[PDB]
Amino acid sequence: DEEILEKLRSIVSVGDPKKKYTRFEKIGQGASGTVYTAMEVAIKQMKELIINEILVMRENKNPNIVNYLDSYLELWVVMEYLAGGSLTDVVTETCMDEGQIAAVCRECLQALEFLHSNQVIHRNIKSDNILLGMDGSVKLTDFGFCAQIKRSEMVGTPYWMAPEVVTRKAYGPKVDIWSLGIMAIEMIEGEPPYLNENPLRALYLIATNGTPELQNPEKLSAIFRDFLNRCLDMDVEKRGSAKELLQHQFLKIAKPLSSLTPLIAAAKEATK
Ligand SMILES: O=C(c1cc(CO)ccc1Cl)c1c[nH]c2ncc(-c3cnn(C4CCNCC4)c3)cc12
Repeated sequence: DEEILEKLRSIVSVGDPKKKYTRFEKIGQGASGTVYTAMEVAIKQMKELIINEILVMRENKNPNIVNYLDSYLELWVVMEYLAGGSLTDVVTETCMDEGQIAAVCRECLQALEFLHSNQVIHRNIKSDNILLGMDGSVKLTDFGFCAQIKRSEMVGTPYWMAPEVVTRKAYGPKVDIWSLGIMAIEMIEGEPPYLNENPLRALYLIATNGTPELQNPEKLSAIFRDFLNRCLDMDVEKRGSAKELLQHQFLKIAKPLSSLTPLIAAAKEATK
């Protein structure tokens, strides 16, 4: 209703975006809207959720969060451009080693530590929401499902949701730790657990089986298996916080972020 639209209109910038930005080039299509490149920036063209998202993004700037630049009123959102694409492209088309996985996990944990200390829960951590820079920069985006703080809304993407979310229990920031654990499984196996199943049967599987099992756990080092176990603990109090996990031994084997640029080149070659 008009009252929420007025609040949204008071938040967006005024002036012609067609006059501030040039060289529009379409680079994608999805559920939300159409993504363009301009001058380098990335512009997504598409109620109370759009307000929460713009507000949370302006208020929570961090080097491990894609920079929100501007918005215009149908609704255009201007972000920094990360030319290396998404982590999804890398996870589905390449074999990442433990040093590369640890580098990505560390970057994601730094973004989560920042968010959780600012009482923000992302609730939609997945490889699709991780953007890569041409230098190997790792950044988090899509704050549409975020909540400012316990919660009990069944919010997220089925395959990456924590059991306490799926079962509609009072939950906290550690739901993002579980989702990161699922994203580390994506990095290992190419997919989150139960992707072959329909989203509802995955929800039942998360609620009944709990901690998912790896297809080949013997292939992982002892320190990596432990890191995953701390991410995917059933008991929320036992599950590690972002601050605690930043000190885990697994992150000490992290390779420089430059080690990710051959993966970006491989993903770009596979998806052409
Ligand atoms: O999309 C968003 C976005 C997200 C939100 C969150 O709601 C808000 C607003 C925006 Cl503008 C991006 C923000 N910065 C980006 N930097 C790079 C890319 C990028 C690079 N390559 N690709 C594609 C993937 C499909 N295949 C062809 C290549 C996309 C996308 C964005």
